[PDB]
Amino acid sequence: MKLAPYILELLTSVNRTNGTADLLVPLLRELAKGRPVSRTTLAGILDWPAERVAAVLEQATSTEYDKDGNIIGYGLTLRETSYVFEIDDRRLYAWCALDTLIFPALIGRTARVSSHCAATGAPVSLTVSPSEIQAVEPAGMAVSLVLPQEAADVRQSFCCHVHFFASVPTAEDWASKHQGLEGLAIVSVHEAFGLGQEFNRHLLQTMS
Ligand SMILES: [Br-]
Repeated sequence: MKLAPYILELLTSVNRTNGTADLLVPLLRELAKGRPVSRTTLAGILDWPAERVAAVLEQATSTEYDKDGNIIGYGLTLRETSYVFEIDDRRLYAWCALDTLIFPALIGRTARVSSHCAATGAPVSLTVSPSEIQAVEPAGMAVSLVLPQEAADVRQSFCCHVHFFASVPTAEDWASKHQGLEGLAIVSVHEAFGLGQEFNRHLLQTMS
């Protein structure tokens, strides 16, 4: 299917102010270590004033913080979700299925991803590296997509609709009961991974 509209809107929703991509990659790499991230740690990595870190994050409405005010979630998160995302000996989580496909390339590490089919509850898993997917179980695994909204919180408008399914026919049956969602579409996990690759290429091309 044609994926340009999805790539365009996700980039628009993710890149709200200059420096967002510059901040996002280092942040994901820090979160993948499995501990909360302080704004001063980010400031030092980037060579920015901590105020500026704060300004970028403030536009990032969905950002999750802990009781200490440290960052614990921005796409990749320490707070439990339906999408388990493990890097070596650290268990992390992700906000949605497409996230699990995108982050390995940005972090530079291979992740073991696991979840359950949104329609049937069957366990699903795969291994996602920066360049390819492997051990897709079951082999016909699928993903749902919707068109992201520009002036909405990304979790409410996109992430909550983007799931894994046991198969394409199972996903399509599920989708038949989900009208009024702009751009709702079912793709194989392979097609979704390719969408992630194209998104990443465009995102990285906007960094320093
Ligand atoms: Br198009």
